[PDB]
Amino acid sequence: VGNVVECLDYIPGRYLLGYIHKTLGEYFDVSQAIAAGDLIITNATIKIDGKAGRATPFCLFGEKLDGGLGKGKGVYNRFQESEPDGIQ
RNA sequence: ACUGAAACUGUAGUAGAACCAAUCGGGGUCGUCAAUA
Repeated sequence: VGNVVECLDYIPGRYLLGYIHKTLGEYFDVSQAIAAGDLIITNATIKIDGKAGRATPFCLFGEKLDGGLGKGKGVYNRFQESEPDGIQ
């Protein structure tokens, strides 16, 4: 956007494609696999619990003053929980 | 169903102005000393 580039907080799988070509392209036709769907390289997301971190579900809601996942409390799964009495 | 490329946080700017390390002072001159028996 003009003279600034904003950055993602994950690595998209397309950036690893050139590495997939370089390392494995001699063992199979990588381009053919891509076209056929025989290859998936996922996004690289932050490692949590020793595994790929999973994008925070939008069905989670924080108590606006005192809650949310950053505050570690007052997090409601609105797929399963009614909105509390008097708390936005 | 495929990483954009390429681009010097540089350019100009005197840590300086002001402030006496100074003020006063004849290299001079006279009475004892000591405490017992």
